[PDB]
Amino acid sequence: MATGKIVQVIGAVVDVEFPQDAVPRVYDALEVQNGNERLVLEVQQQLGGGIVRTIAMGSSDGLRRGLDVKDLEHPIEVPVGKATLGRIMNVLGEPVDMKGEIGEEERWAIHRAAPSYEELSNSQELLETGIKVIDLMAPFAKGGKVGLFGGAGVGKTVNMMELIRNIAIEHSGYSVFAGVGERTREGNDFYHEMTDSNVIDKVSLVYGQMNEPPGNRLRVALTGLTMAEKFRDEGRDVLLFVDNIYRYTLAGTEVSALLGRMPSAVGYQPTLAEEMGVLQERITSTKTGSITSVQAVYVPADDLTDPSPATTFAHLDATVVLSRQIASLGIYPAVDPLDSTSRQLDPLVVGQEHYDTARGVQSILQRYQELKDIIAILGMDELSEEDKLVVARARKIQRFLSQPFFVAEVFTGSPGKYVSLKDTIRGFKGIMEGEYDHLPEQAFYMVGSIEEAVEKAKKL
Amino acid sequence: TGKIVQVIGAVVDVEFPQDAVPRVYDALEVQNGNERLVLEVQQQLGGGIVRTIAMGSSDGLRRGLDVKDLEHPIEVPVGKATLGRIMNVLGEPVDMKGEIGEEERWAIHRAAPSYEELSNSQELLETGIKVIDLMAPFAKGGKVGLFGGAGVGKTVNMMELIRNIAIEHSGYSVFAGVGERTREGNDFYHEMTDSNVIDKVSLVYGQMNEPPGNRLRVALTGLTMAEKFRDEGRDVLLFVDNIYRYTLAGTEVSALLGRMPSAVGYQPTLAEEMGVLQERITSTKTGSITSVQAVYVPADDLTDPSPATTFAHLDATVVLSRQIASLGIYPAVDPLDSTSRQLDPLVVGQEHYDTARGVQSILQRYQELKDIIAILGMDELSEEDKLVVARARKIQRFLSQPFFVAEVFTGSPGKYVSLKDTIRGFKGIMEGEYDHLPEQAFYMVGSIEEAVEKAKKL
Amino acid sequence: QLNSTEISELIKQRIAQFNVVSEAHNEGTIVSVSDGVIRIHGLADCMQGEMISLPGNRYAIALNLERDSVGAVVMGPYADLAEGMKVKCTGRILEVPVGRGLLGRVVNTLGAPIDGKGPLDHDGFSAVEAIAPGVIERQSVDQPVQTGYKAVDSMIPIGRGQRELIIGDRQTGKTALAIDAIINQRDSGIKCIYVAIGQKASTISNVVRKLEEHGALANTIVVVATASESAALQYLAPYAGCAMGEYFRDRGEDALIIYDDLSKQAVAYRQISLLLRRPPGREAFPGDVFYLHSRLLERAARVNAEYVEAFTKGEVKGKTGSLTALPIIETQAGDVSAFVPTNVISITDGQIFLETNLFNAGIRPAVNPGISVSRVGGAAQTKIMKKLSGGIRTALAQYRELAAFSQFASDLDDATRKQLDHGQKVTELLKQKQYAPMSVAQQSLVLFAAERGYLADVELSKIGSFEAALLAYVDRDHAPLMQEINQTGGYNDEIEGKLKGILDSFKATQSW
Amino acid sequence: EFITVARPYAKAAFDFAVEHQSVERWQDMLAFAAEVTKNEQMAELLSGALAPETLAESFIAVAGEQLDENGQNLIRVMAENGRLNALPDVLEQFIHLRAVSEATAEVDVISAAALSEQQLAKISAAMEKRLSRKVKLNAKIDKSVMAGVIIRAGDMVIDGSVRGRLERLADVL
Ligand SMILES: Nc1ncnc2c1ncn2[C@@H]1O[C@H](COP(=O)(O)OP(=O)(O)OP(=O)(O)O)[C@@H](O)[C@H]1O
Ligand SMILES: Nc1ncnc2c1ncn2[C@@H]1O[C@H](COP(=O)(O)OP(=O)(O)O)[C@@H](O)[C@H]1O
Ligand SMILES: Nc1ncnc2c1ncn2[C@@H]1O[C@H](COP(=O)(O)OP(=O)(O)O)[C@@H](O)[C@H]1O
Ligand SMILES: [Mg+2]
Ligand SMILES: [Mg+2]
Ligand SMILES: [Mg+2]
Repeated sequence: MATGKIVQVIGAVVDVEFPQDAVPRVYDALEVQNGNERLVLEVQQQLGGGIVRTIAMGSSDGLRRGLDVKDLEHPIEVPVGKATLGRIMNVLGEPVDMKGEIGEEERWAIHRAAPSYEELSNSQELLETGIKVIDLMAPFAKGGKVGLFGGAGVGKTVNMMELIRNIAIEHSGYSVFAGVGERTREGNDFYHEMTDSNVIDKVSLVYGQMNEPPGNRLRVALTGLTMAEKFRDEGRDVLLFVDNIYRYTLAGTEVSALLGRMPSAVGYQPTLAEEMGVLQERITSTKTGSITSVQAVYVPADDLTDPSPATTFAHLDATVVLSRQIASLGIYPAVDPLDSTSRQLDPLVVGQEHYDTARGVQSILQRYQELKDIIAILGMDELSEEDKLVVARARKIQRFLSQPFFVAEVFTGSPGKYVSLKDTIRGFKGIMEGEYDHLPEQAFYMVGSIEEAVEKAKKL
Repeated sequence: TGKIVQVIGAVVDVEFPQDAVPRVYDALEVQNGNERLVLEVQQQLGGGIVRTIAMGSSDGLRRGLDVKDLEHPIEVPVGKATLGRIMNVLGEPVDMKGEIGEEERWAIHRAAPSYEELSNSQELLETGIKVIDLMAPFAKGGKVGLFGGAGVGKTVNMMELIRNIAIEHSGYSVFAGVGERTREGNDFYHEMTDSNVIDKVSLVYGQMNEPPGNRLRVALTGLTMAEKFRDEGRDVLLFVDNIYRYTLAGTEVSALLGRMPSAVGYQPTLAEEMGVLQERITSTKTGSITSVQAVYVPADDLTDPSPATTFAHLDATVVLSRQIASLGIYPAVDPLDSTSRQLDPLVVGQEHYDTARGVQSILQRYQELKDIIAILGMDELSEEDKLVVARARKIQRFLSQPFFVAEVFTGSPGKYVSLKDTIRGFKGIMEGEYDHLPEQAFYMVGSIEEAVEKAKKL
Repeated sequence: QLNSTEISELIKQRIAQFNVVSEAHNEGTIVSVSDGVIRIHGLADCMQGEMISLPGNRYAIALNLERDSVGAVVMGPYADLAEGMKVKCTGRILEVPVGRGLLGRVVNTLGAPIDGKGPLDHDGFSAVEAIAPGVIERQSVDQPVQTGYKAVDSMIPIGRGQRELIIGDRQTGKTALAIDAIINQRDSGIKCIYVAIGQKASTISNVVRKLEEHGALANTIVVVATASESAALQYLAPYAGCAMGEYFRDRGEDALIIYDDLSKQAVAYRQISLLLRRPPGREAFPGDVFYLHSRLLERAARVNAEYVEAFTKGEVKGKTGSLTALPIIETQAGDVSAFVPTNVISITDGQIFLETNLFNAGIRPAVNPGISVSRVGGAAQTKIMKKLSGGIRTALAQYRELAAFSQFASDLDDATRKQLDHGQKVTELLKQKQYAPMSVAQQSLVLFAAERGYLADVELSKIGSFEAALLAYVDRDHAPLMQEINQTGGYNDEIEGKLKGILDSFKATQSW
Repeated sequence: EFITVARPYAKAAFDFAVEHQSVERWQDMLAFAAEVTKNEQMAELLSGALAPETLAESFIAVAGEQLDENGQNLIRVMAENGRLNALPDVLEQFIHLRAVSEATAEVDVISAAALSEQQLAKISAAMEKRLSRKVKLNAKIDKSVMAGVIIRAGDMVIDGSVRGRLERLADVL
């Protein structure tokens, strides 16, 4: 039976009054028939006697005052497990791919407590991604978090598509993709790319699109986290992709403004860092399993300082910064090797070989940055006989960091490549140590592995 | 038949029987002692209360006074009888002459003319001002606006435009003084009366001494007379003394009307209060209104919400800047921000357009070099950037002009420069045919021949 | 302690009988009137978004459903209203005329004809507020929509189904670019819609006159919400326009919608929110102003042929539909951080940045290529343009990297001076006069001339006359090749050889 | 303080009581309600967040002195609006509206010593002319004033005391 009644509707915010025995608890889910169509409300606050303020998880239009409301006695809980692989779902765990009922065996509440510091295990198994620059310059372990920073159009979304494909095809690992505030065009591109590449049956997709109320865009990250945690508890090593943290923080700002809370530093909700900590602290490698994470984070207006990216940094273990200048010169992935960083790039974890190669590359490029302006003002024929060699090797290193992706084949028609870490170190060390001073620069552009550079030079 | 129940500053609350509550914008009346105070209702609150703005000094009002409901909006004299006479916001005569012999009275709240009735005109209007009708020519029947901070020239420029357009124009004219100095209103009234043009100008004055309601509604009182003259089939000039005060008076009253503040303390209805006025000051198929509006910009901030929302309502926008006036270059028009809807190759011909764009390109290129000149000095410029800079400074000088209404300031006699005579001078300066003259040869002259002639004396 | 519409006689009614009979949940009475917002007492069965019918023929939108009050906004002149007037709740939501017969008309946000040419010939009514097609009903955008501007069509492609923001300060050509994008469709098979928010009427009359001079008006719908119209009719106008574009989208045709200054719909909605006492956010904007624009712009979609078959109930088979959006935003002092630009830059698939320094320096259209982005990229280009723009991107990128030395250029080595004076020439090449749209053949020809070094010896002052002479020359001697490229966009060794020959023979025999 | 939120309720209660010629019963009913509001336990319940239609019923339960239709309905409305604490002021403004309707006034007369009962007769006769209303008097004694009398009628006062004369002389100098 239904035991509550709506008493206000103001935009997305609905007030419901219950008899003072049956007041729902916070985060409980209610249900009401908005016309011929069901609508569920998530309780945000218990205020006053009997009344409860909620955020509608759907279209608020068409609600009358006095509609009967039935309170589900559990939070929003979603299907989990193997049944969800290859499906698309909204924040409520309903299928939006038209392939019909999910076939769940179990449902979990999306609100749960983070693992205790007692239950964590530190591990240093480095993920191998298959991307030269990310493997060399920004290694990250299982259970870590990686942030892809940059403006718009630099390549965060296709870098995440490529990571998904590599992990799913080369390592057969399960993945979850939480499209917080997704653009429906990009969600359809992503779906068709994953089904074409034949990885879809190892990825479960959750979409809270932009055209939806704030609560959907806010709780989609928790739905994706809950599916990832169900896989973890099975003892697997899942990898959780969050398509934009910045839109998670904007959805939080919207929700906080609607509830009428007093705003904070730049219009951000007062609870910004606590929402971010509730999210980011469930992503960890427990003793039973692991959740790794890759997270795109838009930096608005390049400033790196407004509260959203400023508060995400406290949680990341590695950061890859993408620049549009590098992208415009055409060298995708467009990763900047001098600003990207990792907490795991030290000899005790990556070994002296990898650490030395990475610092060598950084040193060569940092010196080429010095030489660029002498080349500009005095011309190159004035450089030393050692400096001209540094210039040639820096330019070759700079070419060799680019790579053709398997998912970029739709953009350029060139076939993609997967490059192991062993070949990455071997190639960059060979370049730095003069073993390839006889090849032209363009033999390294979009090449893949180092043997393919010698195979390409013959064609030039 | 109603009682006052509150008095907060300029807004008064009145309580009426439930069946007699006045309509919005109807005018009430109160006997403020030995006075008669007119209130214009703004809101119908619940329960027979109504909230009003006082068209006069609010001091001395008790609670519980009895107010009388006039059942019509504010209504002003209008038409030919109101010509050459000074009037209140309430349409009462303020000069000491007798009653206005008006035949007809119009309510000051009106709907804008339909989209169907509008008209468009390409017919250029010529003024004696070099910079205005080079960079920002404007057309008969269109809107012009002068943007500037405090004390940069937007009243002197408007008096020059009055002199150059309004005496040499046959139809009637209307001048609305909205929240500016009474000294200037008296000066203008006596200039007109002493040159015997006063019988073609109608004056409405709601100056800065008056309480907020007068400054709030005086602009509508003036538009109503301009609209009457328009609908009679004539073509009219409408000069508004400072339209910013019309929104400032709304900001002063907004919070008392119980409305939440917006971006910089401005009323939440700023853009609507501004559009509902400026949408009825337009020319139509039955007659045309040509209007010049001075637009104060507070704290020299051209991005303040009020100038920012005003920009969109004008055809030609002339932007005056303090950093140019401080150089003594008058009129202090900023030619990299003045613009006009009329500046097209199709409207002003290819030569005028091409000269205007050449001037803009040189002056912008000069702006780009001002930092390197500031740090490293001028000797570090390439041999041709020095030429760009010298021509830019010559052009800066040459845009200056003496005005007939500024003789009181500089003594130098005014100059009237025809358009044909100025695009030639600027083509000359740009093409290089006047490099020999010093910069100061161009400062405060009329045509270019006066510059070549002034160089002879240094 | 302040009252909430507890007033003497309403209380006395309850004293007489507290549990008043359920006399009519269908109707209520106005208790307040101010600034275009009325508070209604009663209407127990009002629904959020519902149209309420007032005396006369006027309506209001119920936006606040509270404990004993409905806050509704009047969609028209409100000053006539008065307390105590009776009012009824229609079961309806706002709908607008829709159909093919609107092309060439001017209508207000309610679809009423306002040009005075007589009654509309609509094909039925469509709800203003509608949900966008889901994820599974889209199709990837891979068809070009041509603006005719060398700066845009080469480096910031727009594809059928995209949403490209035009953003910049006042008076920089935001409207000129958008209306040249409409004129160019005069014979492209794309229907156009131009919705003007908060503009003064004598500007709309002028752009309609320009659309009428060129052949464009007979192909476009104009939706007008002038500055004097109430806030509700300005805030709802973009949805009225999108509902008319969806008529074509949903039936296997292509449309293009240009929302003029959505930064003025946000201000109308801010006024409506602040008058309804809703919690102000940053810059006093309401909380859900992101959700205002998001559900507007997510309607511009490309839908697959199966959705079109299902929608038209089998009448149209095998055709995709498309609706393209070009919202316009105005940024005060280049501040893209402000609350409204920072949302719409995040919703859209691209951004065209118009800068006033380029506009003054003579570069028109004043596009800034180093900061504009189009996420669809080369997929929305004919392959000839995709091939030829790759060199323009890098020609300008290296120039942006070298720009700092332009003020010390005498000191530079000749190896870089060639890059710098090539970047200056390609930047001079993208300038273009207004109302002069270029067919893809002409754009590709000029960009080929630039890329393959043929401008290496033309002095910077003459680039424009070179381009004009080249296009005139090609229009008489090689009309068949242009007629082929315009029709197919292909690019082969043959096309490249023919273009090489055109450029060689022109630069040999002609002059500029 | 509820001076302002009490006005509508007092006005409605009085306009209703007049239609039914029960003004006296309504005044006693309000006087009882405003008393039950002051009890130690009920003032506790009125502050805690109970649902209106529960608080109202628990309040109704404590009064059989209210005519079940029209007094209880007033209680239910005031409870729905969350204003039961305003009753002590609804009572005052009801008494005021009554005194206005019946053209009655109540004058305090303050003096250094009690009056001779002929002075009182002339004072009442005079005030019933200063005011249209039939006037009661409440004589009061205060030895700060030392001669003459103070007449206070509403917010008007006539400062006939010699104490006033002294303080008003001191400030001429
Ligand atoms: N490609 C071009 N070449 C030359 N002039 C141009 C070009 N595009 C626009 N202009 C000129 O720039 C002026 C301003 O253009 P436009 O009105 O389109 O900008 P806007 O951003 O819409 O300004 P507003 O903010 O007032 O609407 C117009 O007079 C137009 O003639
Ligand atoms: N590796 C790549 N190869 C080819 N094109 C790419 C590559 N990376 C990005 N792009 C281009 O960049 C555009 C947008 O990239 P995307 O990752 O969506 O940017 P964002 O990070 O802003 O989401 C795509 O249209 C694609 O054409
Ligand atoms: N054409 C001019 N020639 C000389 N001085 C001028 C000229 N225009 C303005 N000024 C100076 O600028 C001052 C500012 O006056 P005004 O134009 O009235 O400012 P505002 O626009 O605020 O009224 C004038 O009193 C005069 O000193
Ligand atoms: Mg992205
Ligand atoms: Mg002035
Ligand atoms: Mg525009």
